[PDB]
Amino acid sequence: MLTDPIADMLTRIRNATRVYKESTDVPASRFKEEILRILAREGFIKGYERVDVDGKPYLRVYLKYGPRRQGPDPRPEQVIHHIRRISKPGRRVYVGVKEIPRVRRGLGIAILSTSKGVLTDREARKLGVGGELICEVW
Amino acid sequence: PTINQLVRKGREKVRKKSKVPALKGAPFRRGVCTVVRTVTPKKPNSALRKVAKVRLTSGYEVTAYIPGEGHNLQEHSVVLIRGGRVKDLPGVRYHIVRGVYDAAGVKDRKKSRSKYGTKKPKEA
RNA sequence: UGUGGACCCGCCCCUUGGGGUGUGUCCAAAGGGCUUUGCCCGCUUCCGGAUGGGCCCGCGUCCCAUCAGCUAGUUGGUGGGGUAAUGGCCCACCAAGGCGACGACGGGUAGCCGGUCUGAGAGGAUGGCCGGCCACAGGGGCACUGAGACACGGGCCCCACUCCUACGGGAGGCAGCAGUUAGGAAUCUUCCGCAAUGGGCGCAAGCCUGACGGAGCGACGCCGCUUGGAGGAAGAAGCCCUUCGGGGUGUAAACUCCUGAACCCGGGACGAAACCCCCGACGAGGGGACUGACGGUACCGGGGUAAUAGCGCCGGCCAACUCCGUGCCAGCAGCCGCGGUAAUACGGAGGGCGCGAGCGUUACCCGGAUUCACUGGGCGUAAAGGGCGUGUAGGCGGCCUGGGGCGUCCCAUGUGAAAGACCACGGCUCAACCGUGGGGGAGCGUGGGAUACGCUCAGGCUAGACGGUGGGAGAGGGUGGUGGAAUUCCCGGAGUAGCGGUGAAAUGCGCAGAUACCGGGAGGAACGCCGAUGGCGAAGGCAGCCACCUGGUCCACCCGUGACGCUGAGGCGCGAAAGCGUGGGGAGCAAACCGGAUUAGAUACCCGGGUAGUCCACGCCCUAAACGAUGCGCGCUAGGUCUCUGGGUCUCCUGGGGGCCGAAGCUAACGCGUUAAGCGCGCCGCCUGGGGAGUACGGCCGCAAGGCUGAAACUCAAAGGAAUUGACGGGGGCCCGCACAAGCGGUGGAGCAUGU
RNA sequence: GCGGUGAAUACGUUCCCGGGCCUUGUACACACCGCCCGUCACGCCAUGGGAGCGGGCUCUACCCGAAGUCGCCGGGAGCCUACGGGCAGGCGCCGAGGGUAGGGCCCGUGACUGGGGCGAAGUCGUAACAAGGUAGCUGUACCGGAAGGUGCGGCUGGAUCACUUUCU
RNA sequence: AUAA
RNA sequence: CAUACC
Ligand SMILES: NC[C@@H]1O[C@H](O[C@H]2[C@@H](O)[C@H](O[C@@H]3[C@@H](O)[C@H](N)C[C@H](N)[C@H]3O[C@H]3O[C@H](CO)[C@@H](O)[C@H](O)[C@H]3N)O[C@@H]2CO)[C@H](N)[C@@H](O)[C@@H]1O
Ligand SMILES: [Mg+2]
Ligand SMILES: [Mg+2]
Ligand SMILES: [Mg+2]
Ligand SMILES: [Mg+2]
Ligand SMILES: [Mg+2]
Ligand SMILES: [Mg+2]
Ligand SMILES: [Mg+2]
Ligand SMILES: [Mg+2]
Ligand SMILES: [Mg+2]
Ligand SMILES: [Mg+2]
Ligand SMILES: [Mg+2]
Ligand SMILES: [Mg+2]
Ligand SMILES: [Mg+2]
Ligand SMILES: [Mg+2]
Ligand SMILES: [Mg+2]
Ligand SMILES: [Mg+2]
Ligand SMILES: [Mg+2]
Ligand SMILES: [Mg+2]
Ligand SMILES: [Mg+2]
Ligand SMILES: [Mg+2]
Ligand SMILES: [Mg+2]
Ligand SMILES: [Mg+2]
Ligand SMILES: [Mg+2]
Ligand SMILES: [Mg+2]
Ligand SMILES: [Mg+2]
Ligand SMILES: [Mg+2]
Ligand SMILES: [Mg+2]
Ligand SMILES: [Mg+2]
Ligand SMILES: [Mg+2]
Ligand SMILES: [Mg+2]
Ligand SMILES: [Mg+2]
Ligand SMILES: [Mg+2]
Ligand SMILES: [Mg+2]
Ligand SMILES: [Mg+2]
Ligand SMILES: [Mg+2]
Ligand SMILES: [Mg+2]
Ligand SMILES: [Mg+2]
Ligand SMILES: [Mg+2]
Ligand SMILES: [Mg+2]
Ligand SMILES: [Mg+2]
Ligand SMILES: [Mg+2]
Ligand SMILES: [Mg+2]
Ligand SMILES: [Mg+2]
Ligand SMILES: [Mg+2]
Ligand SMILES: [Mg+2]
Ligand SMILES: [Mg+2]
Ligand SMILES: [Mg+2]
Ligand SMILES: [Mg+2]
Ligand SMILES: [Mg+2]
Ligand SMILES: [Mg+2]
Ligand SMILES: [Mg+2]
Ligand SMILES: [Mg+2]
Ligand SMILES: [Mg+2]
Ligand SMILES: [Mg+2]
Ligand SMILES: [Mg+2]
Ligand SMILES: [Mg+2]
Ligand SMILES: [Mg+2]
Ligand SMILES: [Mg+2]
Ligand SMILES: [Mg+2]
Ligand SMILES: [Mg+2]
Ligand SMILES: [Mg+2]
Ligand SMILES: [Mg+2]
Ligand SMILES: [Mg+2]
Ligand SMILES: [Mg+2]
Ligand SMILES: [Mg+2]
Ligand SMILES: [Mg+2]
Ligand SMILES: [Mg+2]
Ligand SMILES: [Mg+2]
Ligand SMILES: [Mg+2]
Ligand SMILES: [Mg+2]
Ligand SMILES: [Mg+2]
Ligand SMILES: [Mg+2]
Ligand SMILES: [Mg+2]
Ligand SMILES: [Mg+2]
Ligand SMILES: [Mg+2]
Ligand SMILES: [Mg+2]
Ligand SMILES: [Mg+2]
Ligand SMILES: [Mg+2]
Ligand SMILES: [Mg+2]
Ligand SMILES: [Mg+2]
Ligand SMILES: [Mg+2]
Ligand SMILES: [Mg+2]
Ligand SMILES: [Mg+2]
Ligand SMILES: [Mg+2]
Ligand SMILES: [Mg+2]
Ligand SMILES: [Mg+2]
Ligand SMILES: [Mg+2]
Ligand SMILES: [Mg+2]
Ligand SMILES: [Mg+2]
Ligand SMILES: [Mg+2]
Ligand SMILES: [Mg+2]
Ligand SMILES: [Mg+2]
Ligand SMILES: [Mg+2]
Ligand SMILES: [Mg+2]
Ligand SMILES: [Mg+2]
Ligand SMILES: [Mg+2]
Ligand SMILES: [Mg+2]
Ligand SMILES: [Mg+2]
Ligand SMILES: [Mg+2]
Ligand SMILES: [Mg+2]
Ligand SMILES: [Mg+2]
Ligand SMILES: [Mg+2]
Ligand SMILES: [Mg+2]
Ligand SMILES: [Mg+2]
Ligand SMILES: [Mg+2]
Ligand SMILES: [Mg+2]
Ligand SMILES: [Mg+2]
Ligand SMILES: [Mg+2]
Ligand SMILES: [Mg+2]
Ligand SMILES: [Mg+2]
Ligand SMILES: [Mg+2]
Ligand SMILES: [Mg+2]
Ligand SMILES: [Mg+2]
Ligand SMILES: [Mg+2]
Ligand SMILES: [Mg+2]
Ligand SMILES: [Mg+2]
Ligand SMILES: [Mg+2]
Ligand SMILES: [Mg+2]
Repeated sequence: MLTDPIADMLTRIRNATRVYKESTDVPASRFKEEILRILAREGFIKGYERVDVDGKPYLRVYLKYGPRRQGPDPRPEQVIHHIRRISKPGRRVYVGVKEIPRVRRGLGIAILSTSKGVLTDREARKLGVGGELICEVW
Repeated sequence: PTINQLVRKGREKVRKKSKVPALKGAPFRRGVCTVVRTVTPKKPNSALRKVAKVRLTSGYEVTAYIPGEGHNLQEHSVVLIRGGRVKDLPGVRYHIVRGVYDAAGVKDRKKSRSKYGTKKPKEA
C-alpha cells in the first residue's frame, strides 16, 4: 500500500522535475494540497489545481524550471533543487519554535504543520509556534 | 537498519582489548629473568636479537626485549619491563627498562641517552 | 491541681488517621544562683514555628539471552502483633494468586550524584580533589540506653587472628592524626597552634577539639621568576666540512661598559574584635581591656656578586644533512620500513630543528573513527539478504466529516543548592589562586490555551484488499493406470574365430560357440523427436500418454463487501544431492573395493570388473555456488525491439509473464536502467579488518553421520573488490624466419692443429 | 679478402626453435626459469579434552544451636511489696553459626592427550592460478604419505573444444 | 635454495 | 650482489 502519501507526492514531484515535465498528477488530499499552497506561494511551482483523472480526485501540480543554459547540456536549472521528507512514519519529527531549522540560511524553506496550520519556517518563528517538521525544500 | 530495529536492538559499542597485559594497567612491571636468549627476526630481517623470558610480580611469564648494543642480564637477573612491541620478533610485546634494577645502562653512549638510561658524561 | 492533652463511645464539619464537641476514665513539674521579695538559669503540660529525619510513589540509572521461565510469605483477603508511622514488616486463618521477551530468574561488574575529560555537536569516557546522599568500622548476628544508634574510639554472643596467663581464665580492633611493616611501577611529618573559623558542655571565667588554621616533605600539577642587558671581527682558538679557493659553529666567545638573582643590614605586618568588664536596662547604644600558631614570615627601605641548562629529535608521515665507523653484523623501528662495502633511517662527531626546570618514555580515556553511522554507514561482485513459505506478537497504514486532547506545540508559574562552567568588576606587584555581581540551563511539577499532523471514539467513501460472473495458458502437486525405443539377462534359430577396448595396449569375454543377425520371453530404470530464444511453481524443483483428485495464476464484465491492508521476531510447515532406519527391488550406472595399463612413483586421470548407492514405500536427516551470490510490499521516472499468454474498434490498441537495447539517473568500476542496482515510504533479516574458526564451550535438535547457535587466548598489516598496462598460456586467429620439411655437404669416430 | 668450376632441393605449415599483430584467461609484475598447496622435520608461543588431587560460593532435607528480643510460667520453690505487682529463675518460638546426606556453579592444579599460530635459505610431491595440462568451486559420502582422488547432485565465479610430460 |  | 644448505 501507499505508506506515506506525503513522501509519495514530494517524490512524485522530484521525479517529474528531473525529466522536466510541464506538470504532474498527485492523488489528492487537503493536507497534500495545503502544502502545494506553500510550494506555490514561496515560488517553487507554478501552482496546482484539482483536476480529475478517471473519476477520482487528483491535484495537478504545474512545475517550474530555469532558463535554457550554455555549453554542452542546455537543460535548465531546477527551481526545486532539493526537496526531502523529514518527519516520516515510525520516525515522527517534532520541533519547538526555538528549534525550527534555518534552511540554507533561508535560501530554502521548511514546511511544518502546527496547530495554527501548515506553515513555512519563517512563518512559524515569526508567529511563535512549532510542530511536526514535514520537509525541507531548497 | 530501520529505526524500529535500532529501537529493538540498537548499536553495540566497541570493546578495546589491550595490546599489553602488564596487568594493573600499570606503566611498568618488575620481574626476574628466567632465561636470556638470542632470537632470529622474520620478514626481510636478519640479526641476533637479545630477549629475556621474565616472570613478573604480575604473576605472568612474558618475553621482553633487551635494547641497546651491550647488555648484562643473566638467568636470575631482576628487571623492569615496560611495554613496546618489537616489530620483528613475533610475541615480543614489552621492552625492558635500561637503567633500572639489575639491567645496566648502555655504556659510553652519547646520543639518545635517557632511553638506554645512561648518566651525563662529565667534564668541563 | 487539669490551662490543657491522651483513650473509648456518640454527634458536627471535613474526607483515609484531618478539625471541632459532649459524658466517662487517664496524665504534670525541680530545683539552683545571686547585685536576695526580685531578677538570672532551670522544670512541667499544651499549640505553633524553625531545622533535621522516617516511610510511600512516577520517571531515569552497566554488561551477558551461551541466564527463559521465576515465586510458597510467594500474590491478595480478614483479624492480630509491631512501629513515631503505612505496609506480608511479622503472625494465625482464608482465597490461588503474583512476575516475565517492554528481559522476569540467574550470572558478571560497580558506591550514586553535582561534576570531570574529550568532542563542532550528537555522543563517548569517567566519578580522583571539593560539595550532597548512601554504605561500612577485623568477619557474622543482636539488642539495650536514648529525641536520635542497631552506635568506628558503647554493650552481648559466635568466628578468625595478635597479646597477657598461676591452664581456670582474661585483653585488643588507625578504613581518626601522625608513624611502622607488608604488597607495589608508585604515593608525605611519629611537625606547630587552638591566634582565626566551627563544634560539645558551662550562667560565666573556661575546658575539650589530629575538626580546623599553619608549617613540613615530593618539579606531582598549574601559574609566576632567574642563569643577564647594550656594544663586539668582515669575522681568534679548537672541533667540523671542502671542489685545497674555501665554507660552518658565529655576535657566539674573548673583551668594553650597564643593571644586580643569590647573599648581608635595618623597619616589620594584615588576619583581631568579639566573648569578658564599665555607663545605659543584663535591651538598643557608647566607652575599656585581653588575645597571632603561621612569624622576624609577607611586605617596605639600604648594601650588593655576572650568577644552574637540560632533554628529545633531524628517511616519509613530521620542523631539522654533512663526515667517520659498521657490512643481513652490531643495531633501529609508532606505522611504512632502514643495515648485504660509497647508510641524510644503525653507533660517534660537527651542524640543525623543537621545547626548556624541564624534556622524553610507558600506561590509560576521548579525538581524528560517519570505523556501531540519531546527527552520520552499509549488504549484485569488497563483510553482509534468512534455502522458501505460512503466519503469532510487534512495527507501519488510503480518502471525507465530527467529538475528545494521549502524543505534539504555546503562555504563565514552581524546582533546577553551593562549588565548577560563561561574562563583567575587583583582592594578592601579574598570574595561578580567590572575592563580589550578572547570565544561561536539559529535565521533571502545576495552572491556562492551540488542534494541522500522530493517537483514540463515532459516522461516511471506493481508488487499496478481498469476493461474484464469464473466459484462458501451464513439465505446478498427489493417486491409479498404461505406451514404444534402448540396455541387460533367459530360450530358440542361423552362423565361426574372434569380440571388446586404447595413444598404444593389456586385464576381460569367447570352441561349454562368444561378437555380429533373426524370432520369442523376463525384468529394472529413464522417457527420443516435439524442445528454446519456451512454460509452471514461494523456494527446493517440475517434462511419454490417459483418468481422477487438487494448488497457484492471468484477462474481460465493473456485479458485491467497504481499509477487511503491508511486513513479520518467535512458532509451524516445505526443502536438490549425499547420508540414516525398516522392508522391498535391482536392468544400466557406479564411492569403496579387485584387477589391467601409464608413470620416476600413480594409493589418480585411461581400461576390464564391482558392493553400498542410484529405484519404491514408510520414517528420519535440513545441507548447498539452497545463486539473479540482488528480502517482501506499494508508488513514481523516455523509448526501441524479440517472445509467451489473454482482451478489443484486431495497419494496431490494451493487460499479465519472459529476454535484449537503451532516456534520465545511479555505480569503485563492471554494470544496472518500468523484470532498477533509479527516485521514495513501510517492515523483517544480516555486516563491522585477516587468521585462529563455523573451531572450542554451553545449550537445543538427530538412531547415526552431523545440524543450529557460536566465542576467546594468541597472531598479522594486511586480507579484499573492480579495472589498467604488460608479460605469460601445454587459449584462439592471422603471419613470418634454412624453423622444420625437401635437398646437398658436414661435425660427433681417426691422426694432427688451435682454443677450453 | 680474391677470383676459377659450379649443383640439389623447397610439395607444404602438421610437428621442432624463434619472432610480429589481433583477440581471450590470469591468483603472474625481478612478469611461467612466475606464482602457489599440503603432510613432514627443527624451534618459540597461546590453547581445547582430561582420570585424579587441592580451594571457594550457593541450594534442598534432617539434626544440634550462642547472644538477644518477644511469648508462657513464675509454684508453702529464692528476694522485694502498699497484696495490686515487680525482680531472680525457668521453659518455648525465632535465631548467627555448626554438623550429616544429596545436588548445582566458580577458580587453581594435573599424568595423559587433540589441534592451532608464528619463525630467510631442512623433506616429499605438484593440488590451485593460462583449457594449470583430468575446468574449477561446491554440499555430502567413502578412500589415500601429503597436497588430494572418486561417486552423486548443484553453481559459472569455465577456456570453448584432436595419449601421460615434474621442478626452477 | 634465500633475501634485493 | 650478499648469503644458505646437499
Ligand atoms: N603458518 C603456516 C601454516 O602451516 C603450514 O606451513 C608451515 C609448514 O608447512 C612450513 O614449512 C616450510 C616448508 O613448506 C618449506 N618447503 C621449507 C621451509 N623452510 C619451511 O618453513 C618453516 O620452517 C623453517 C625452519 O625449518 C622456518 O625457518 C620457517 O620460518 C618456517 N616457515 O612452514 C610453516 C610454518 O611457518 C601450512 N601450509 C600453512 O597453510 C599454514 O598457514
Ligand atoms: Mg607503543
Ligand atoms: Mg634513535
Ligand atoms: Mg481537662
Ligand atoms: Mg476532659
Ligand atoms: Mg472521617
Ligand atoms: Mg472525636
Ligand atoms: Mg495525678
Ligand atoms: Mg527560687
Ligand atoms: Mg517540619
Ligand atoms: Mg498464604
Ligand atoms: Mg494490619
Ligand atoms: Mg494484615
Ligand atoms: Mg537481574
Ligand atoms: Mg563501594
Ligand atoms: Mg554523567
Ligand atoms: Mg565525531
Ligand atoms: Mg581518593
Ligand atoms: Mg569522592
Ligand atoms: Mg583493617
Ligand atoms: Mg580507632
Ligand atoms: Mg616492595
Ligand atoms: Mg578554637
Ligand atoms: Mg570557639
Ligand atoms: Mg651579548
Ligand atoms: Mg641598587
Ligand atoms: Mg656595580
Ligand atoms: Mg577566649
Ligand atoms: Mg548596671
Ligand atoms: Mg552593648
Ligand atoms: Mg657571564
Ligand atoms: Mg623536513
Ligand atoms: Mg670524503
Ligand atoms: Mg659486529
Ligand atoms: Mg659508509
Ligand atoms: Mg646501500
Ligand atoms: Mg644520520
Ligand atoms: Mg629516523
Ligand atoms: Mg581534533
Ligand atoms: Mg564516533
Ligand atoms: Mg561501511
Ligand atoms: Mg568471493
Ligand atoms: Mg560477499
Ligand atoms: Mg534469496
Ligand atoms: Mg536455516
Ligand atoms: Mg546463503
Ligand atoms: Mg507474510
Ligand atoms: Mg498483525
Ligand atoms: Mg494502528
Ligand atoms: Mg492516516
Ligand atoms: Mg479527529
Ligand atoms: Mg495533550
Ligand atoms: Mg549550581
Ligand atoms: Mg562543556
Ligand atoms: Mg587585578
Ligand atoms: Mg559566582
Ligand atoms: Mg512544565
Ligand atoms: Mg502543562
Ligand atoms: Mg476542536
Ligand atoms: Mg471507518
Ligand atoms: Mg472469481
Ligand atoms: Mg504437471
Ligand atoms: Mg543363442
Ligand atoms: Mg545350427
Ligand atoms: Mg582365455
Ligand atoms: Mg570344439
Ligand atoms: Mg549380445
Ligand atoms: Mg532379441
Ligand atoms: Mg530380472
Ligand atoms: Mg527458459
Ligand atoms: Mg520464476
Ligand atoms: Mg535452478
Ligand atoms: Mg484451478
Ligand atoms: Mg462496483
Ligand atoms: Mg455501501
Ligand atoms: Mg532433503
Ligand atoms: Mg536421496
Ligand atoms: Mg536406504
Ligand atoms: Mg536385497
Ligand atoms: Mg560397469
Ligand atoms: Mg571403472
Ligand atoms: Mg545397507
Ligand atoms: Mg523418502
Ligand atoms: Mg488475435
Ligand atoms: Mg513486459
Ligand atoms: Mg547515461
Ligand atoms: Mg559509467
Ligand atoms: Mg540494460
Ligand atoms: Mg520498486
Ligand atoms: Mg549497490
Ligand atoms: Mg550469517
Ligand atoms: Mg575473524
Ligand atoms: Mg578477528
Ligand atoms: Mg558446517
Ligand atoms: Mg556443542
Ligand atoms: Mg543424543
Ligand atoms: Mg581482481
Ligand atoms: Mg596472447
Ligand atoms: Mg633438414
Ligand atoms: Mg674428431
Ligand atoms: Mg610460436
Ligand atoms: Mg605487423
Ligand atoms: Mg600480445
Ligand atoms: Mg602491443
Ligand atoms: Mg589487449
Ligand atoms: Mg613453475
Ligand atoms: Mg582445563
Ligand atoms: Mg568442594
Ligand atoms: Mg533448637
Ligand atoms: Mg536463648
Ligand atoms: Mg526471664
Ligand atoms: Mg542456620
Ligand atoms: Mg597442477
Ligand atoms: Mg608448470
Ligand atoms: Mg579454473
Ligand atoms: Mg577414513
Ligand atoms: Mg579441496
Ligand atoms: Mg579412489
Ligand atoms: Mg561433478
